[PDB]
Amino acid sequence: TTSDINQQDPATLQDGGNLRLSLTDFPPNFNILHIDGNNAEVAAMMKATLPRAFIIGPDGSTTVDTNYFTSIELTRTAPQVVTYTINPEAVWSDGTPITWRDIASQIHAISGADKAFEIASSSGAERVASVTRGVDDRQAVVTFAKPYAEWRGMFAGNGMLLPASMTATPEAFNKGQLDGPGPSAGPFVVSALDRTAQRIVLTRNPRWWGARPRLDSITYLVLDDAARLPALQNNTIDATGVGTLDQLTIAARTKGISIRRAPGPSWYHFTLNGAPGSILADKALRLAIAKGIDRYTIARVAQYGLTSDPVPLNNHVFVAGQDGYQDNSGVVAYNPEQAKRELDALGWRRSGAFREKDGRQLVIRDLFYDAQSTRQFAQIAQHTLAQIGVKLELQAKSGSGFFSDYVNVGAFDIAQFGWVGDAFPLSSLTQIYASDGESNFGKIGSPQIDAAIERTLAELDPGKARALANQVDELIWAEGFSLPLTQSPGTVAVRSTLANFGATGLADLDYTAIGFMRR
Amino acid sequence: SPLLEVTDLAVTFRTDGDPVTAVRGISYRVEPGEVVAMVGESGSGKSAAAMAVVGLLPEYAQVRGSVRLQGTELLGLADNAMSRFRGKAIGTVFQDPMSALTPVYTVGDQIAEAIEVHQPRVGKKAARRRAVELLDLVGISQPQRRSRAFPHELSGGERQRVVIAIAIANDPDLLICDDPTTALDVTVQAQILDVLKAARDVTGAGVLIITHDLGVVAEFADRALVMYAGRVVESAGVNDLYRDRRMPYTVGLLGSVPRLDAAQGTRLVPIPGAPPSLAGLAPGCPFAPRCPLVIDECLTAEPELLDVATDHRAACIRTELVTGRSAADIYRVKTEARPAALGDASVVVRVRHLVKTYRLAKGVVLRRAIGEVRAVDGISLELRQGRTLGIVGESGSGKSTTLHEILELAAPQSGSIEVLGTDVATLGTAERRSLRRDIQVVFQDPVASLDPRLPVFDLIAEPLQANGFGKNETHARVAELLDIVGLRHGDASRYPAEFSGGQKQRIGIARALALQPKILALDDPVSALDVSIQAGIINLLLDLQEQFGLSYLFVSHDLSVVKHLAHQVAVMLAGTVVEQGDSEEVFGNPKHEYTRRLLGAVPQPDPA
Amino acid sequence: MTRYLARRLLNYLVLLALASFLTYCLTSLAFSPLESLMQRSPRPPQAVIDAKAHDLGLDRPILARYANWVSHAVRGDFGTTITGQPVGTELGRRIGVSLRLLVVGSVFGTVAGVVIGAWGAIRQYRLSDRVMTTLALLVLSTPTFVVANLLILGALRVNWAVGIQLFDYTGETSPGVAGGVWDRLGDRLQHLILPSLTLALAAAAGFSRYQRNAMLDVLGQDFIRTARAKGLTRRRALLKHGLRTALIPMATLFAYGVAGLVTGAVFVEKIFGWHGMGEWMVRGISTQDTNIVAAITVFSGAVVLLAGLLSDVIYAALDPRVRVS
Amino acid sequence: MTEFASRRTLVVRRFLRNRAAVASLAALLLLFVSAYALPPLLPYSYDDLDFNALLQPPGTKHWLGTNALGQDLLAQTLRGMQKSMLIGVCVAVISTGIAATVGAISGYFGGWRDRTLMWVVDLLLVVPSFILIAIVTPRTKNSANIMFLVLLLAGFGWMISSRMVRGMTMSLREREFIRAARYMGVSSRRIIVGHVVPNVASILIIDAALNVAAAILAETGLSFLGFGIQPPDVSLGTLIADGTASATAFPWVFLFPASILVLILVCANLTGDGLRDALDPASRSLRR
Ligand SMILES: Nc1ncnc2c1ncn2[C@@H]1O[C@H](COP(=O)(O)OP(=O)(O)OP(=O)(O)O)[C@@H](O)[C@H]1O
Ligand SMILES: Nc1ncnc2c1ncn2[C@@H]1O[C@H](COP(=O)(O)OP(=O)(O)OP(=O)(O)O)[C@@H](O)[C@H]1O
Ligand code: SF4
Ligand SMILES: [Mg+2]
Ligand SMILES: [Mg+2]
Repeated sequence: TTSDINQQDPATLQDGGNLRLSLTDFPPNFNILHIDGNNAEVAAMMKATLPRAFIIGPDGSTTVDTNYFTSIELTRTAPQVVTYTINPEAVWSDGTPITWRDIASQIHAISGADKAFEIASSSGAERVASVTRGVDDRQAVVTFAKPYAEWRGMFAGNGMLLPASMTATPEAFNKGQLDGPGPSAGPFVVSALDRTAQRIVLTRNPRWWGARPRLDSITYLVLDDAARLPALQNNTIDATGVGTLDQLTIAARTKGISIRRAPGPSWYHFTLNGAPGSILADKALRLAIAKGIDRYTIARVAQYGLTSDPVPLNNHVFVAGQDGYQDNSGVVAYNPEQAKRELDALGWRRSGAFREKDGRQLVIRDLFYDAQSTRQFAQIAQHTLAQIGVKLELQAKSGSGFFSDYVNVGAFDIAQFGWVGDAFPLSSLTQIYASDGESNFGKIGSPQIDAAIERTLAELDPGKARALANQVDELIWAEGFSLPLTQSPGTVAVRSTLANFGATGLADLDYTAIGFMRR
Repeated sequence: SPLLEVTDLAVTFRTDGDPVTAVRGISYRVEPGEVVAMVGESGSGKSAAAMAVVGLLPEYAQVRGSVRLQGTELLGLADNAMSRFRGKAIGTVFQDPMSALTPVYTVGDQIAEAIEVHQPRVGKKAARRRAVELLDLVGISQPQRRSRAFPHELSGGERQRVVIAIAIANDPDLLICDDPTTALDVTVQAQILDVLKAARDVTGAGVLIITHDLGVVAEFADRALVMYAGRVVESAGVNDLYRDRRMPYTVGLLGSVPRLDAAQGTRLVPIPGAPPSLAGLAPGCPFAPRCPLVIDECLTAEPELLDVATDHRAACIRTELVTGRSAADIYRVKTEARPAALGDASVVVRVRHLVKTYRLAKGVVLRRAIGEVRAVDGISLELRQGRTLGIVGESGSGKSTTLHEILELAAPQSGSIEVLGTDVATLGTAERRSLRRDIQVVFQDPVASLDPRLPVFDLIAEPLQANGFGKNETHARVAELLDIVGLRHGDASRYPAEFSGGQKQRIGIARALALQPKILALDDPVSALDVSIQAGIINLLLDLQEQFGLSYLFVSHDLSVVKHLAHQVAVMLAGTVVEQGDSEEVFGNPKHEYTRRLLGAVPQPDPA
Repeated sequence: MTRYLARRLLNYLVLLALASFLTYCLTSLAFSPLESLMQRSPRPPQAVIDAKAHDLGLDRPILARYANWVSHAVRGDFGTTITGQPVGTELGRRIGVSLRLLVVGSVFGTVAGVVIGAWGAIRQYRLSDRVMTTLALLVLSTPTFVVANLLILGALRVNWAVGIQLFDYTGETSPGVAGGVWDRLGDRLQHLILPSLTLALAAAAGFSRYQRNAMLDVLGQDFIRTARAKGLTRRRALLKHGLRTALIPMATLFAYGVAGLVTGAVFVEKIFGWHGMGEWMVRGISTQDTNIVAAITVFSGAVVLLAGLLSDVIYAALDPRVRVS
Repeated sequence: MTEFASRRTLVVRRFLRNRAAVASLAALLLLFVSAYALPPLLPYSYDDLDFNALLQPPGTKHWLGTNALGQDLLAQTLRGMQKSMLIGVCVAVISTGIAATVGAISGYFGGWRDRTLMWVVDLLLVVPSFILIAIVTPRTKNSANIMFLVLLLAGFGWMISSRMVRGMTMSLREREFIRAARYMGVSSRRIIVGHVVPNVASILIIDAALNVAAAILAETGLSFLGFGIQPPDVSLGTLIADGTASATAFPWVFLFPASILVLILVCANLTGDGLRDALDPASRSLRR
């Protein structure tokens, strides 16, 4: 099911309570579509206060949000016109009705046709031709210039709908809510920002037309990672994230809190530098170095006590719980005798310690930042590669300047950082795995890859698009682009009294049903 | 019950090395209406017996005897019990007045604190008022202005009078005062002894006084105790001891005082020999090595105090011979002045119209002025070469200031200083350092001028290792300086903090007589030395000037020593040279009505 | 000494105005403000990150940037973080928070340290000293994360044994504290107990060693003997005179214990969830902000320089022999 | 002469008759040797990963337990000692030397020397060395960092101690024996190193002793914030930094490296006490 939240019937819970959570920094900007405003946790907090078009299930499957829209449909699909209609009960915090102009204004704001807006991503608004008015003011028809397979993710997942007054001019976008968000329309409203104590309080929305939430308020405390566990230990907050086996042990042996886990979407990888001139500019060398690295031991050791049966990730597009996931790393299976065979049949002879082509030694440079949390993968890979005759010395960078100084300029041979999976994953691949993508930091690509990437996100069939996405994934596995290592387990330590809240995975919570167990 | 009773007291400091048996079994007593004086040689244990009685010896003292104040055996009482007597029944005056005062409290505060310890209902206003009254009674000038003077802003005599005031603040029943008059001139110590007498007559308060001079004893004390090498060695009345002494040591010591009826030269006779080691101390009388009367019996066992007359006791197995005879007879040793004298009159120091002034202020941070002290007011001084100039006068009258204005070779406030031809302002920095190779000084307070973290050898050798001496000369000179002054080899590994106090003063003299300077500035150089030892220092200084032609700037409050070795003297009062000239036209008849008073107030050593 | 003030205020104005020149140029060279935008899965389109670069300067000569900064830094405009939030108002917030956190713990820590060190000098090698010495060294040789976490373990045990929550350590006031005007002060003092304990342990441990070594020099002197001859008990004489003399080297240590720690309590404000001046420096560095760092060096200099005036004043008060100032 | 001994001869004799400080100098310098003689002796080298034995309590093959990666903790902490003890001793010595010379010169002379020296000191205090240590430290993993570290920790660690020494010297230079030494021709550096430094030395010693541990913990404070010595090379500071998190759940990982630091500071304090008693003549312990 991939979800573990201690499901209970909402009606059998308390009619009050105060959920208290923690952040890691006070949100600078309160606009989620702004570069300084988008974030994992800021969006997570806003999801309780803003509209969203679709509800994403435990495996990423989407269904229409009835509380905001009565029906969203793909109408005509010759230019792919999409029709949103809003139910005649949704109103903003100020009391003005939600109409089509909100949709039009938001997707013009993020369309990128005006450079004044400092958008964080385009999210497929770049492909929208025009937005007009349907039968009435509660209906918007969105016409696309070219087909977009991933259109349900425009106002879903991490994307919400913002009021037309906060996305209508560049000033309102960039600085409209620098010090507190604008109107909201969801089960809760933010009504206390204590910038000196750094705590945010969300109370019940008085004009919420949907289900009545069981909670009475949600309180966020800006806590450093060192204070997160001691605060949970004595009734100050009642949910953390126990990333390490250390925190897992301390939380597990604490009376009153129960740890619940579900695979998270973020993962790790090694990224190979195929830029012309690095040792790895040849495909066969990359495919032989990667057949001499044990990703399973990396997983099993770096996820020692967090999970049972720790496995690596074997997909560049989807994650373990997501549907359409499959094992595509069959071309780069571990077996190390073939790495030795191929490196011998490729030129690098075994001169005593490490392989040498002609005097030049087979020596690879590994760059990681955040030394403490990711030394684990640098050191295991080096140990298991030394047995083939590959050096792989570790260059732990500070993390202050990591991308800007090394990765974006190509001064690396293998770089390891993280990506984040999403319920709508197709938009990121045309930026990462394209030849001209802005995140293809290692300059490995082929016209075949581009021709397939700009064919998956053009198929308006929900399942056929997944098949094509796996074609693209099999191709990027076949040229040693990267080696996904492990996706983080979603071990969160929550108070055992909580219900309908916990580790969800790629799925989303609903906030009218989380509460405290009676008595 | 006697007001004090000591019996078989013995103090042996156990430092790193052989233990020093400072005191070995003494016993005496003091009565309420009576002053007892304890004279003796330097290093003989007097100021260790004093601290043993009072109870303020170090942690390693190892005292063992019996001392009782008024029936209460105070040798073993807890500090709480021995802090109900230590201010109200036992008032103590310490030898070194400089180190005895906390350097971060004004002297008025120190006296007021002493007052309010034993009467905490007085307060602070009344306590400070009465402390000011004490400052005036003792005799310090500008009491009100000088009450807030941190001890480093006082003269050497005022700094001692403050300690006396602290001792007599609460009118104690016993006064243990140690040489309470070594930094006071004649006409102020007259009144200090007067106030001690007042404490004897207006109250009870028998006094145990330890002095190195004998004129004070001849008129102040009632009984005498002669102490030598730890033992009390001769005991009698003050009048009977002076004319019927019967112990060879007291014959040699009572007959070696300065005479004041002498001229330049007149080598006074010291006791021939060296002081006892006080560590080995071979069996027999400790004075046997220096005795003209020593026989083989005197060495077998140590003699004890035997009765010889009415209230007269001598520790000497043959005294019937000493009866009647004189020091010139008992000691056939004769001292005659026949040196290789050098005569010249080329100026070496010429001070003209010197002026020095100090500012007086109150407060902790703001420090607003309240007055001034004209320490020097336009003196004119002149010292020839090969001659000495004796600076005498009232305590607190600028004598120590001028000595240190010449010595810091720099342009003074409002005068001119010319040392050995130079004008001190005309000097640079390298010519000045080369110049201070023949000029030295003995500081008035000898313990403060020696740092505590250097052994004795490094203190004496420090001058003559900054001017180019190898470690075969630096060592042969220190070995010969140690025995010139009378110290012992093996004291060169001791730190200055563990010496008697007349021994610390001989260290500073030895440090000054290295490098045989041409001008030697002496700030009361023989004040804490006893009569016999200081006689050999004067004989040393006099005979070291006839040859090598040294010229001393000699300032002291003993107008008898000055008579022996001063060609010219300069009486100095209130910061001005009241009178000056050769020490016959000013010692013979003084034509000014303060130097006549000072010369007419000297204590005559004959009790009758 | 009015003349002295007229000298030192200029001697410190030039110092401040030059130190907050070196830092601005050095951080303009070392810092890369836009990296945080790159370490983001949805990497902002290149256009809107070059636009952000041009927005906050970052392409003008460094001397020109500093000229602009100091142009309105003299009228309170201390700038704006990389994310639009003003810097001056946050500066006020953070200095307030750090003051309230540090005063109680530090002052009681140094008082306790002076007492413990002076006590250990009198009983130089006895069991009391040996025990206190190992305790001080134990505290000084462990990270403060560990000391504070041990405090938290103990407080949790007390809470779980009594049954009532009497130890609330995280934050600065009870999240959702209800009515009261007193019940506010009760809450504040309840939350100050553990942070103050951590700071006081560190301060006492550090100060006791210095006090011990400073007191051993004045232990055996003579004015203590004459103080005892006044009628003072050995204990009272030693304190009133010896300790009064021994405090002179410790004037500096304290006057700099008023400063320096403002930004060095980062780890105490990590575990307990306070936010000021130790968090802000680490945030400035980690976010690569030059305005934050400049606004911090200005204030920290304005404190560490007026702790060099108070220092000379206290030195000539504590010791009259220093005729310096 | 006969048997005349200098001051330093007496100081050495007095120091080596305090047996606590003699013992805790041989210990301090024998575990420095054992930090190099032992690593090529014991079964498991550092950076040897035992994936069979992850996070194990101390036992037979692993005498002090393992790590998260399986690295033998005993070998790891020995290699950490090699780097961290050298840096600690060097920082203590250099910081104390610079503080002593700067404070003594400025305090004893006054005038322009005082003004300019304290100008430089106050400049070094105002500028935040924390960024200069947070950015420079993660540059290059070699001796270069150990070097650049001491240059920065030692160069920005002496200012406070220099102020303390200057304050003490202003009162010391108004003494009477300082004046006597000046009157006798002693040069202003023989005065300083022969009269001022020994009479101020009771606090220099505590500075050295405390700066050992302070320098070792400065490089763990760096590792707590993400700066500091990087993974590939190990130092005792980084070992403690990685242990404090699991100081409660898996105590051995934190306890053993930290207990080494405690022992180092205890010995560095007992030796300091021995020397302090040697230089002070009024010490009561040396009164037999
Ligand atoms: N603290 C000490 N430690 C070791 N020896 C000491 C100490 N104090 C005094 N002595 C030694 O004890 C002996 C006598 O000392 P004391 O001060 O009692 O003599 P004194 O008769 O008072 O001499 P003076 O008349 O010169 O003051 C001397 O040899 C001296 O060196
Ligand atoms: N630093 C100072 N500040 C203020 N007044 C001082 C200072 N030093 C000395 N005096 C005063 O100047 C006067 C001169 O004292 P000086 O030091 O010359 O002693 P002196 O005349 O030799 O006295 P004695 O013969 O008792 O040693 C004294 O009244 C003293 O109180
Ligand atoms: S006992 Fe003998 S040696 Fe001693 S003083 Fe008398 S005659 Fe001289
Ligand atoms: Mg004496
Ligand atoms: Mg004088």
